[PDB]
Amino acid sequence: SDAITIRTRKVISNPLLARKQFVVDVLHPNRANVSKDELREKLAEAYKAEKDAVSVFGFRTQYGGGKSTGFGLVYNSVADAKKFEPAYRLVRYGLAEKVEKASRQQRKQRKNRGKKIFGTGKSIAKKAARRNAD
Amino acid sequence: KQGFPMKQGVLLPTRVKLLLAKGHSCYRPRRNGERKRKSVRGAIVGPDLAVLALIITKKGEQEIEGITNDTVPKRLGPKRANNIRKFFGLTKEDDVRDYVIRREVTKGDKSYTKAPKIQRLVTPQRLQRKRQQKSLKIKNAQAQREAAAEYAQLLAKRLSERKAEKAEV
Amino acid sequence: ARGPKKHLKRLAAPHHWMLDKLSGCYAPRPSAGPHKLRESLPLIVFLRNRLKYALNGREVKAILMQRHVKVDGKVRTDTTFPAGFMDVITLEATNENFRLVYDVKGRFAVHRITDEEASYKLAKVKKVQLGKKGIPYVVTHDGRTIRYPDPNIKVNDTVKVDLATGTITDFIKFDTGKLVYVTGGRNLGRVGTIVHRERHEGGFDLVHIKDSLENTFVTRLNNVFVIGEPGRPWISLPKGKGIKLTISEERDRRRAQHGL
Amino acid sequence: PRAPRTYSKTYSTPKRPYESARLDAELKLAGEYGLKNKREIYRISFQLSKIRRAARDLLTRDEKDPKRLFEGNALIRRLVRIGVLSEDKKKLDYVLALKVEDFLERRLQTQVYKLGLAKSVHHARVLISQRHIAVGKQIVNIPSFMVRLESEKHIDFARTSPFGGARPGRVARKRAAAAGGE
RNA sequence: UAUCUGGUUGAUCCUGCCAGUAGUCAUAUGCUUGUCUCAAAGAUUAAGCCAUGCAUGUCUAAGUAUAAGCAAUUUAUACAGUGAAACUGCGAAUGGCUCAUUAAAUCAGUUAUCGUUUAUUUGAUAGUUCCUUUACUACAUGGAUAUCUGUGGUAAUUCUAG
RNA sequence: UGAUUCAUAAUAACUUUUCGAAUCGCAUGGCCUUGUGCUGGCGAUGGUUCAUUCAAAUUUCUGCCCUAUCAACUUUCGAUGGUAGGAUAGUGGCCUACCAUGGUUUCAACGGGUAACGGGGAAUAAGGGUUCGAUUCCGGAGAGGGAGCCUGAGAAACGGCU
Ligand SMILES: [Mg+2]
Ligand SMILES: [Mg+2]
Ligand SMILES: [Mg+2]
Ligand SMILES: [Mg+2]
Ligand SMILES: [Mg+2]
Ligand SMILES: [Mg+2]
Ligand SMILES: [Mg+2]
Ligand SMILES: [Mg+2]
Ligand SMILES: [Mg+2]
Ligand SMILES: [Mg+2]
Ligand SMILES: [Mg+2]
Ligand SMILES: [Mg+2]
Ligand SMILES: [Mg+2]
Ligand SMILES: [Mg+2]
Ligand SMILES: [Mg+2]
Ligand SMILES: [Mg+2]
Ligand SMILES: [Mg+2]
Ligand SMILES: [Mg+2]
Ligand SMILES: [Mg+2]
Ligand SMILES: [Mg+2]
Ligand SMILES: [Mg+2]
Repeated sequence: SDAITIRTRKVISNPLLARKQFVVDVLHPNRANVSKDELREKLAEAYKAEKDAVSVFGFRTQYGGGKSTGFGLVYNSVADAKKFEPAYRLVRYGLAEKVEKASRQQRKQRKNRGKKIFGTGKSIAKKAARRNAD
Repeated sequence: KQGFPMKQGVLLPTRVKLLLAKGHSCYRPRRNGERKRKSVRGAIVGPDLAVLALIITKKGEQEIEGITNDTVPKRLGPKRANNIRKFFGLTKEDDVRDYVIRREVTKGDKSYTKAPKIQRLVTPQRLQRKRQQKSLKIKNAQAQREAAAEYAQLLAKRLSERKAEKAEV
Repeated sequence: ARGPKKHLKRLAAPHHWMLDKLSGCYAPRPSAGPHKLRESLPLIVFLRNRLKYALNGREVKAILMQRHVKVDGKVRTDTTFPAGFMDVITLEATNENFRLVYDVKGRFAVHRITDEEASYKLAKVKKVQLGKKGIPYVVTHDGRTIRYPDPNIKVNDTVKVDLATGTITDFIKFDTGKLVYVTGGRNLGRVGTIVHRERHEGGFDLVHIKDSLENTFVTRLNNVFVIGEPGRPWISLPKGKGIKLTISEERDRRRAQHGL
Repeated sequence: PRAPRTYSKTYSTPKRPYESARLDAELKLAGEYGLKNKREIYRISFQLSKIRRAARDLLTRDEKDPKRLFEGNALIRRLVRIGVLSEDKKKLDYVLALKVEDFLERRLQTQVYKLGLAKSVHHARVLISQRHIAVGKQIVNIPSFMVRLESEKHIDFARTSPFGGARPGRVARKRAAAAGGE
């Protein structure tokens, strides 16, 4: 029917980053869209890499289904992948977890507040408490 | 009153706007090297004072609740080796790793010990470092000398060659 | 304005980076180093746009930290360290030893040099003075200052620097009919022999230089670098070998060589 | 601050509006090669105009001498590739008079119709618009594509979609469903 | 991608202008407005005035850490794990904005500093500090100041007195 | 070196004698005169003038829009030059003293205007042009106005101060 014809164009082996980085080229004949997980699986099957250390991004399919042309790396290990790849990518993959944090504006406000106070806040709190009577 | 502090050596019993740089009292300068004009109260005591600070130097008769009955001990203690020695009364020969107020604190069930980060010593590592430095100083100098000698030799050779070239006409 | 400028805008960035007009506001300002801003090459531009061993700035930084990069023996960690002409960049993982050498068009070519040659650095002579304690010292247009040079090493000569030790292996005297490499403007990247030297009192010493093709050109002395004796250059030069073909010729070469 | 993304108000109006004969000619051209507007015609003229200008410039220097020889030659080659220039005519002074009609004739507009496929110019255009026609195996839906001659034999109906014959296509499906229901 | 037409006239040919015509990363505005990519956008008047919020701070194997913090356990009988705070360092002179001034001024290319400063940068590099030469500071010199913790003032202020 | 009173090295002194590692992380080697002795690695930061780099002030030459309903201006209150000092990082009427009377100008000085920041460039587009350039790049100015200064290598800073 289709068979998800995957290729790996422009393979640069990277001893510095500890990976094989490349352009993922992939075909759909009559299927439409490849899916990322599937692509990863395919890569693993090809390269003996395992999804854990495969890492893909970019793409945008050509026009009129058919083809898709993304960017894929295959690290020398899982650990290596973890300690080099940006966090967003990891999150996308499922490997890492989403970093739960406050809003940027909120953070900024907090920082400002901190700047405004001096020393330890405990003292300030104590002072406030004391005032409470007044 | 109002709340401008009584700065020493200013004179008058009055409120005075005054330019104050780093080094004095009455300004925490928020830029490293910044003058700023803050108001300041003169050094003399008048009616508008809510407060006079008073060091209770020599004792009297009535000890008041816990101002001269209880004693708050020192939070910190000697940080340098020398300082520690001074505190104690020891001299150099007594040797080192002790005279320090190690703490015993609990999270809940577990109960464990704190210690300082004391500075300055005849540290073995330090000594080694010093020795290395000395060696570097020596060795480098020697190398330089050698180089100079070599250069001199070369120069001499060149001179000789020149002389040879010359002696003809 | 008000002291030293700290940014480099991507259009104002020198053209022989070969940067994208788009893709960010700025370009990497090559920091204070042994080469002049515009006549340099930062380690970002090398490891991202040329080699493509790093997909981005962060990656480059990481690589630098890892400390497989060594520009001229020493290690480097600064993204924007100006590695200039003649500098030997060794990546220890890969063993891809490079010397930064210009292409005929002008831009820095990635010259994949052997391990035995990538060891010394050929470097010019900017000055010959004596410092304190009466010691004569030579200065290089390519960064270094070397104490105690062979008395007959004068200005605008070239010097093979051992690099590991930072000494002097040998030198070439600047003179008529000695292989020379060009580092300035319209002739930048070409290679030739040296025919004349128009002396000129103060206002720039010119040099009439012919290449292997018998095509003459002229440059200023500061824009010329003595690379060897005709036939035997002291460094391996890239494909093209400082010839610089005509446009038509180039086109012909392109459209003759169609090997699918 | 990145850089100004450049553009050209490429395709330029004529200097008089209502030169009646000219208008008529334009209309005729449109009819011949099924255009939505005079705009397209204007664009074509501009394209050709530029080429003409270039040719003139080249002529204004000596053929034998370098820029003229090379740049002009390159231009000629490009023209040939496009398929507006013939193979008999590769002498620069032939480019000088190319004409807009020729340019129009090279479009994927007409190179559908010229190769059969559609039946009636407008129909071809419509087909092109509606996600049929793949010049390679990549679906062109610009009418004013300009076919490469080298890739004119390769103009087929699309791999996907009907007419090429992968899927029947929507109305057909509906009809089938209706039949099934019946 | 060298182009001209209407208008004095009873009709004619000129001077001649008006009027049309075409363009404007040239502004405004009037209608309208489905899609793709691209995207300027409080300059023009007032370099007029501004509530609020944010836009510069920052620590590594490697400056100081007995937070009476965290965390805790199988280097501390001077110290060694992390680290709020603060002093030291460096940064805040870049960037961003705007066009008021300003007409040989700025600016453009072109020279020069044998006319100078230059943290940073990478290269370099200091046996002579002694003061007559028979008994002298070294395997480590000194006291401060901040965090804190405490005694506070003020109607208030990124206020800081003991 | 085109060119020096240059580099630079000696002789002579002064000097409220700069500098000349009582510095932090790893690692824990080599000889026994068997003391815990003398010794030695990988680095960090500082610190001297000379390099370099990032720069910095100046500075050479030539080039600006309109105006004669601006023909004289500059020179008491520096104009031009000199000599000397003072200052400056340094050149220099930059400032001071003393002297000379210069200096610019119909090849438009000087004055006035600009709804003028300069340039790259933009629009138009036969050739020559004409108009625009507040505005993505390079310079320059300014942070309500004008003044003054701290810190600092670098500010006459304004998200510093007076
Ligand atoms: Mg220590
Ligand atoms: Mg010169
Ligand atoms: Mg479809
Ligand atoms: Mg005309
Ligand atoms: Mg009349
Ligand atoms: Mg009439
Ligand atoms: Mg008109
Ligand atoms: Mg405005
Ligand atoms: Mg701070
Ligand atoms: Mg700025
Ligand atoms: Mg001298
Ligand atoms: Mg003088
Ligand atoms: Mg203007
Ligand atoms: Mg103005
Ligand atoms: Mg402008
Ligand atoms: Mg304006
Ligand atoms: Mg600007
Ligand atoms: Mg305002
Ligand atoms: Mg100001
Ligand atoms: Mg502000
Ligand atoms: Mg600012």
